[PDB]
Amino acid sequence: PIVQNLQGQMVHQCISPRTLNAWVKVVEEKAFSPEVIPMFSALSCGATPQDLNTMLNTVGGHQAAMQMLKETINEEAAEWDRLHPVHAGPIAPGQMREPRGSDIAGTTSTLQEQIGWMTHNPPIPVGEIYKRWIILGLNKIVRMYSPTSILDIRQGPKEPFRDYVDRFYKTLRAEQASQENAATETLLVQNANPDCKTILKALGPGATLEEMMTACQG
Amino acid sequence: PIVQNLQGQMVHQCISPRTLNAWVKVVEEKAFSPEVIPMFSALSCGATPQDLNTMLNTVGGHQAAMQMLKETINEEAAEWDRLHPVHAGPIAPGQMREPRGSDIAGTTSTLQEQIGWMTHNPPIPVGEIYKRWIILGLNKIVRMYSPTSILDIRQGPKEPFRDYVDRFYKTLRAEQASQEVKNAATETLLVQNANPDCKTILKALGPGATLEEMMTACQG
Amino acid sequence: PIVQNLQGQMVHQCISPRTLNAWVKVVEEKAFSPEVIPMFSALSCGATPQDLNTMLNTVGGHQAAMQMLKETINEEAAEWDRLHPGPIAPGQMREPRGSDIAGTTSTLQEQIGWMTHNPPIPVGEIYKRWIILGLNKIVRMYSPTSILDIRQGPKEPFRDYVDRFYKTLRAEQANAATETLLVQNANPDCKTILKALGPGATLEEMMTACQG
Amino acid sequence: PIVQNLQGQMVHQCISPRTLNAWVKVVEEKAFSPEVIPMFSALSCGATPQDLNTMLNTVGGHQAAMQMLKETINEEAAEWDRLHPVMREPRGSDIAGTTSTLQEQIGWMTHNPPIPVGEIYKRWIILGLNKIVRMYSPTSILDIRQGPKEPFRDYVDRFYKTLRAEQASQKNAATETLLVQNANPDCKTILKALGPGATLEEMMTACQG
Amino acid sequence: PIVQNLQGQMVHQCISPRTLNAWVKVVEEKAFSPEVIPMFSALSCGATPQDLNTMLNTVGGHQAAMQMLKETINEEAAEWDRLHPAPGQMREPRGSDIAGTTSTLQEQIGWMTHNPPIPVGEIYKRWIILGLNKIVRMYSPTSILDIRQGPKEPFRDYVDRFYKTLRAEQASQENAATETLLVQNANPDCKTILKALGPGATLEEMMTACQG
Amino acid sequence: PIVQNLQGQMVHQCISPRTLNAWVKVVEEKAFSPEVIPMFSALSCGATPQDLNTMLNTVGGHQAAMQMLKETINEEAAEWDRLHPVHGQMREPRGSDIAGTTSTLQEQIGWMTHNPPIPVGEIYKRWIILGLNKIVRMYSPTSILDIRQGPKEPFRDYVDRFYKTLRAEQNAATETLLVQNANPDCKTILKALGPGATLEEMMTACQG
Ligand SMILES: COc1ccc(N(C)C(=O)[C@H](Cc2cc(F)cc(F)c2)NC(=O)Cc2c[nH]c3ccc(O)cc23)cc1
Ligand SMILES: COc1ccc(N(C)C(=O)[C@H](Cc2cc(F)cc(F)c2)NC(=O)Cc2c[nH]c3ccc(O)cc23)cc1
Ligand SMILES: COc1ccc(N(C)C(=O)[C@H](Cc2cc(F)cc(F)c2)NC(=O)Cc2c[nH]c3ccc(O)cc23)cc1
Ligand SMILES: COc1ccc(N(C)C(=O)[C@H](Cc2cc(F)cc(F)c2)NC(=O)Cc2c[nH]c3ccc(O)cc23)cc1
Ligand SMILES: COc1ccc(N(C)C(=O)[C@H](Cc2cc(F)cc(F)c2)NC(=O)Cc2c[nH]c3ccc(O)cc23)cc1
Ligand SMILES: COc1ccc(N(C)C(=O)[C@H](Cc2cc(F)cc(F)c2)NC(=O)Cc2c[nH]c3ccc(O)cc23)cc1
Repeated sequence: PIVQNLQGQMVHQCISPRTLNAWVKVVEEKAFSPEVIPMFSALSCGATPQDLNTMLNTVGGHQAAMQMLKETINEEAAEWDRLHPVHAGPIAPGQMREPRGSDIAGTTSTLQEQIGWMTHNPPIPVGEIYKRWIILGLNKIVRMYSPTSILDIRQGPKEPFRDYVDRFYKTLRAEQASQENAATETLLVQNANPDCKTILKALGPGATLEEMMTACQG
Repeated sequence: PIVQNLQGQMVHQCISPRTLNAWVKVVEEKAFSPEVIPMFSALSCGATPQDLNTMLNTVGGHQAAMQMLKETINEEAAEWDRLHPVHAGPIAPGQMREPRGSDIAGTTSTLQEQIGWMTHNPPIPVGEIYKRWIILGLNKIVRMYSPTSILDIRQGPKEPFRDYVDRFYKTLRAEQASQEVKNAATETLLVQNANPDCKTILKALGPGATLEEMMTACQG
Repeated sequence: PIVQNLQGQMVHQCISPRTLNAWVKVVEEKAFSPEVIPMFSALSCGATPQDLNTMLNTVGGHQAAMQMLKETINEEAAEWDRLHPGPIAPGQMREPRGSDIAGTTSTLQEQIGWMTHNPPIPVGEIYKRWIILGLNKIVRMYSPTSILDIRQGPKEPFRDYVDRFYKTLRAEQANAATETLLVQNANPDCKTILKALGPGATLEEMMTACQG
Repeated sequence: PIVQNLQGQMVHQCISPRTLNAWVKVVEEKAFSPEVIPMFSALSCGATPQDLNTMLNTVGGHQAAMQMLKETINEEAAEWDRLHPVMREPRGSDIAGTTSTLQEQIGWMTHNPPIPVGEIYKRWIILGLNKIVRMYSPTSILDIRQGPKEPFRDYVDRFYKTLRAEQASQKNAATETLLVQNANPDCKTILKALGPGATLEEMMTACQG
Repeated sequence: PIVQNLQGQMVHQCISPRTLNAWVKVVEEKAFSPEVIPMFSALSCGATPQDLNTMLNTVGGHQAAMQMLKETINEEAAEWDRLHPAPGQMREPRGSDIAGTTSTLQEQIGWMTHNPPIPVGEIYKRWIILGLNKIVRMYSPTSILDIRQGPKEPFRDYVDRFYKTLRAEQASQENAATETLLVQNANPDCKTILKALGPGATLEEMMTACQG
Repeated sequence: PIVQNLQGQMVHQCISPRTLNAWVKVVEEKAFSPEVIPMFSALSCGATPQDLNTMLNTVGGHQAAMQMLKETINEEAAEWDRLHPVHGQMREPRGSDIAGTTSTLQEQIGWMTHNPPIPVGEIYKRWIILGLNKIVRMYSPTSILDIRQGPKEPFRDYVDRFYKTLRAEQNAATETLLVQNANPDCKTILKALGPGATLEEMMTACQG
């Protein structure tokens, strides 16, 4: 990744064994649950395209998901090439060549070119552009991997209300891929059990979740 | 977070993998015991709003508490807008735009903007303001996960007095959001709910006894 | 804590997760054995009062001990307000009251300013003294046995008995009377060998003599 | 490694104990799975030829693979000698670290223009490790066939895991046709019903069952 | 400890939590096996007297050994005093100053970073290691004379127990007098081979001769 | 060890706890498998003689090997004294000075940072590695001549044991012994390949 040194300059630094083992562990233990995505975004803070490909290359299984992520990256690189064409000719002195999509994805660019773009003034943040594409692809994986539907989650008989809300917003997080509403508010009350659903309407309009869960505490 | 450079300048550092894993382990082991909050504040020392959002996003379960946490933050952000409205217009050179509630919460602000606010002269501590709101919502969550009232904490017939006082003040800590409270009534409620053997010894000590004297007396 | 920047400059730093987890693990495993106190002092090296309150606040259990700790802190702060009872000259800082040392009515900026002043006032070191004074009481409380009740078993090795004698003595005292008390409660066999060595014998001589 | 300092200068650091431990534990757990190669490349960031030999020397088992690795390195080194026939430029044995000192390696890596003997040697190592991953792959891609009761996702998992070990981590037309051709007769109908050029997300939403 | 700053000046640093935990673990898993002493010296590299007292204070059990160590420290501080009985003449440390019982950290650093320096931490560590050597010897269970090769014991396992026992009995200080005992206590089959090797054989040759 | 600060100067550093614990755990786990030696050389990067004695002194068991190591060190130090006899000239180290038995830390640093340096730390590490090589060869349970492919053993497993054994003890002679000690089935396939076959070719021809 690109970090700041003691001269106030941005310089390249090798990716650390801890960051690599942390990314491997969250994938082994949590597959593609929605919370994996912010963890990926945090562990790849300051990453170059080479680093992002490194982290993605340490995933041993889930190869169908990885191939989908590649097809998503290829569609974002094609759109980048449409909106930002590369002009022919020699590069102005002290400047970098224009990055095409395959440069941002680290397939046709060198590490030194990635450093050049990311530390230029102004910087062309090819690590952040590529990471947006990867998170777009991973969000589509989180939805495809989600088992139950938000419509399916209905409260049990003797199940406490807080456990039903737990399963509710967890499934909702996988359905929207951690994207954040009276639509989901009315689904919560509708799919409850008859005992609490009666008191929920009696609370009034636009009650807070705190108020709802105090009303169905017992 | 934003840390002191060896030069002495406030500069942005990435959130460390050790910090991320520490917060994940605290939530999975301690759930929402009261001591989780000072651990959250200590692990998020110097955090930007983006870091705070990152720590909350690593929480896998407790999604009910997380939705309730969002609702507390929205109510604090709406209150920040009422007190500090944004003066419309262009921003003077070398200045930052006035932050609104969603900027402090990190939903309509960028990382570069949060860095500018926190390292400005004088600083606008959008990271500290956001953490104050998060702790307010976490206070509610600690009370919700601690259902047992302090009135229902009663020493068992053969329970050691020290274990009874432990359950008493840990229950009192969740109810009172870890706020320091000197109050005679709770100190007499402690003696009121001791078992008959230690209650006899405590009354034979006289009123206004310190906690150390009380625990020494019921050491048997 | 307040640490050493390479420019000889005193800078504030966040408590690391390693220190936080270390102090938590020490209390969970060792409770309040006497060795917890020097571990707290060493883990709080260079601490502002806010840092000390943070370490105390991460303790999950032992809330009876923590309430006792507060009662000692309040009684020590009440004595500081006696011995060191408003305008503030430019460049300088206010004078600290007991609640300022404990970090209840003071900020991190006021604390850092006190501990980096040209005439320094170590509010963290004064606070740490108050905390250790309270941790000592908690260690005496948690010691299950008095030093008088430590007696060598009939078949217990002299080494194992002296281990319990001095571990108890450490918690109680958180000397000739201890030496006479040590030989007086050895089992009868070891006892007369101790009387046979004469007085003024080192512990190394005593333990190698009781080896049989 | 030859890494950036803090005053903007390239200096030589000792290999970190945490790095050596991470490499040893990766080999013990993953053996020679395809993901071992990018892991080796990330942990050898900036390494000199001496550092690379150190990493390979910490491998305890797999001494058959380590000997094939040596034979790949010898082939690359001999080809380097032929392509660079006789500032003294490094020979193949110099790049491999058998005839060069640590000072000569640093002097090559930090010259201007540099001769990156660490990156060259790492290229030969990765080429040798790729032949080992390919050799130790259990199954050919042509024998991956969807089970009658196997969910389509699990079949695509095995297909690309096998293809990664076969092609040694290198959308091809022969693979897109092979994936449809070896699916069970039920999903193979639904796939050809979508038409040509369907995305994998479309093919897995259809045969989601 | 006292460490080097990039400014070239010797600065004081807080003892790290990883160093503290490493020392607590060593004492808990090895007790007073001989190799604990070199691990203690390495973990206390650069230590001040205050740091050395911290490491000793984190030892949980073994309080009989800790009291023995104090008695060794007092004796060395007394001998130091007997061996050490102008405008700007620096006050030199007493035995209690080196041990840290009567000196502040500021005074300790003053001696350690003076020109010329007085390494009170290295002097104190010298006394501690002496007392630790005494504890290692006393804690050694078996005498070197009772180390005998079993009838079906491999020669290498016997030599392992022999030299490990010898290390505790000598506290890791430095002989054909040991080679004689090694040969004499080998079982009859390996002893016949060792005699046939003639005198002056290396250990390497002895273990290769007794492998079958 | 001796590492450089941010002034281009070589400075002394306390050996770290993480390095010490790593070397202790290496000896506990792997004993004296051949890879212990390059692991030692890597963990003692830049070490002084005092730091090398520290690493060896923290080994708990294997005292038979540790005494063998002392006898190897004594032989190398005596040979150094033979090859450097006594005759603003700097005093040069003796064998006991390189081993750290008669030299202080300040003298070891003075040698290692002098211009030009006398690297007593690297010279000592050379002697120690020579001694560890004898130990690894000693601990080697089986001769290379006794590694034979079982009648049901996969050829890859036989080659794994063969080269792991050859590594502990230490080429056309080895390629002969590898083919000679294979079971009669794979030995027929190997001899039918002809000369010049790589190990990759041999393992492919006998993978069945
Ligand atoms: C309302 O104020 C906001 C609103 C958005 C944010 N941002 C920018 C975030 O990234 C927040 C941070 C966050 C996480 C938390 F667990 C609890 C909080 F209080 C805040 N994360 C999510 O939205 C992702 C998420 C978590 N669980 C879900 C359930 C269903 C779903 O569809 C999405 C989610 C901050 C403040
Ligand atoms: C009277 O002296 C004070 C008073 C307040 C403080 N401040 C500023 C704190 O943050 C202290 C730090 C602290 C923690 C500790 F566990 C033991 C100590 F001795 C000090 N935190 C708590 O009090 C929070 C707390 C813990 N358990 C409780 C049970 C019931 C309850 O209602 C609250 C709590 C310092 C000194
Ligand atoms: C005599 O020389 C001295 C005397 C005092 C010190 N100081 C300044 C200390 O802090 C020492 C450091 C220390 C600890 C150790 F376990 C072994 C050592 F050898 C030294 N700690 C204790 O006294 C605390 C202690 C431990 N066990 C006890 C049993 C009974 C008791 O009442 C107290 C204790 C240094 C040198
Ligand atoms: C031919 O190209 C070379 C040749 C030598 C080197 N040097 C300078 C090394 O230090 C190499 C590094 C190495 C290790 C590896 F496991 C695989 C590689 F490909 C390279 N180590 C060994 O030779 C030690 C060794 C490991 N197993 C053995 C089995 C039998 C034996 O007798 C010795 C060994 C580099 C390149
Ligand atoms: C199409 O966009 C690209 C294309 C190539 C890259 N580069 C430069 C890489 O190194 C990528 C990084 C990567 C990994 C990932 F698992 C998922 C992603 F989306 C990206 N690795 C692989 O290609 C190796 C690989 C993994 N599984 C396979 C299955 C079969 C196979 O034959 C090869 C592979 C980046 C972007
Ligand atoms: C002969 O060359 C020397 C001689 C002395 C040294 N010095 C200065 C040491 O500190 C050495 C370092 C050392 C340790 C090692 F395990 C193996 C080595 F080769 C060297 N330590 C010991 O002697 C302590 C020791 C370990 N096991 C023992 C068994 C019986 C016994 O009575 C003592 C010991 C270096 C080189």
